[PDB]
Amino acid sequence: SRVLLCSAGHSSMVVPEAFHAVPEGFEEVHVFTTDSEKFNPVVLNDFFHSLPNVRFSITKCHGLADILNERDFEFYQEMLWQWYLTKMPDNELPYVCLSGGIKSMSASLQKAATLFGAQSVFHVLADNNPRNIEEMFDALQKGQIHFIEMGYEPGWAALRRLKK
Amino acid sequence: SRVLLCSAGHSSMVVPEAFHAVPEGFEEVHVFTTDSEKFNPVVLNDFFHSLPNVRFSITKCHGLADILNERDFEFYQEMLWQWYLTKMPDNELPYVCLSGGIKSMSASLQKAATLFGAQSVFHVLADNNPRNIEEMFDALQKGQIHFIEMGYEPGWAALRRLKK
RNA sequence: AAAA
Repeated sequence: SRVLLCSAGHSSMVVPEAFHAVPEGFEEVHVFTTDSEKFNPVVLNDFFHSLPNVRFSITKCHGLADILNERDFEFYQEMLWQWYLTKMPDNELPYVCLSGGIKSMSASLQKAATLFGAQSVFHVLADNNPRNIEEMFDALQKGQIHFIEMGYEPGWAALRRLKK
Repeated sequence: SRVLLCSAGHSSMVVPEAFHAVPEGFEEVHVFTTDSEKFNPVVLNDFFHSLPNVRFSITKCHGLADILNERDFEFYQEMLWQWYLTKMPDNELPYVCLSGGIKSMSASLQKAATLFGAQSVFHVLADNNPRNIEEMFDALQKGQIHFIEMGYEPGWAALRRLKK
């Protein structure tokens, strides 16, 4: 199974855009984000539940709305890394999109990909930042969505073993 | 010399906020950004023109307006790391603010700090994102500007010698 | 998705 791992922020369209980084799409899409109300899950649940062959989940860093100090970041990172281990497939490395969330959320996800492994680690950028699924598809058909591979990450099998 | 190194984006207020990460201020602030016309330095230059004793410079990634693909990122990263070596002080590590620019710009800056060294690597966060100098001074008074330390970076003395 |  191809599995996509993503952080999310306010812009609802980055995870859907990231879902199109690969022609086949993805079998599983998993999101990690804060408890902030600046993240609205409804658009994500609507779109991904309407796709037939896709397992979708949103995991919140429970009790944390914002990363405002060092303890917040540490708590977020601990929850993200355990989440990464839980959601990644058993016989393959996941795909990882970094574009969602705040910079430090994204950098923590990059570090996780480096330690545990990622088949692909990528940014998605949009010329005109589509606001909804219809504009996303319009942007895709016009070649206005760009995917930037930051690099394959082998990770350490000695760390992937720890998921048990 | 306390020196601040910063990526810059379209929110012109992150660098003047970062200037206040340390009570004694910075003797030098150096900014690196893209060559896109969507970069308006005016409010940035206003702030440091009212601190004429601070050494201040803006360096552009000549020819690169955006990071749209892997070659764009790689060219950005090579100039950024050259500039980091050029700007960092001779006998102590610089301070590094990560909050400006797009995520990939910021990740490349953090990698440079990891490699060449940084006394401090921090994000600057604002409760309500000032848009102008007066709003920022108000937010600083009221403690609405937050600073997150991501970590001291010793770097490698063997790489620092290469500024020769 | 250039302070989410």
